[PDB]
Amino acid sequence: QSCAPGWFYHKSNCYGYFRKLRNWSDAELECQSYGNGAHLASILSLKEASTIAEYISGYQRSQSIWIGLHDPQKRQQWQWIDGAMYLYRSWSGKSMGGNKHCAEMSSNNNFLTWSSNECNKRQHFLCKYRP
Repeated sequence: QSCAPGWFYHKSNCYGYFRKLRNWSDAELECQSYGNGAHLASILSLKEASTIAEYISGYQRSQSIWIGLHDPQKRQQWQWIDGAMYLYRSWSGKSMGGNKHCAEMSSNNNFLTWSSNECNKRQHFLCKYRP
């Protein structure tokens, strides 16, 4: 039940991926359920995604993993749960589409490109926990 039994300690924090098909609504709720501030992978800069991606990259088996990226109230703005605000995101050779109600990585894109989808598509999801 602690952060170690089979759990991997990375970045001094505890995080783990789940290969279960769960909608973003049941996926995120399953995280904050710990009330420890647990939520879907949070990314404010490419530096963080660059290190975690090296682990979940999946170049040998890229799976559709969800992250903590969603739209506010249809204001055409992409923000994370904590309201994280990315400053000038990279955009070249890809298309966000609008992130609709929830954005995720399409398994068809080998470059792990992001894609907009409804928060009702049951798919894999990665969770994060703050120490």
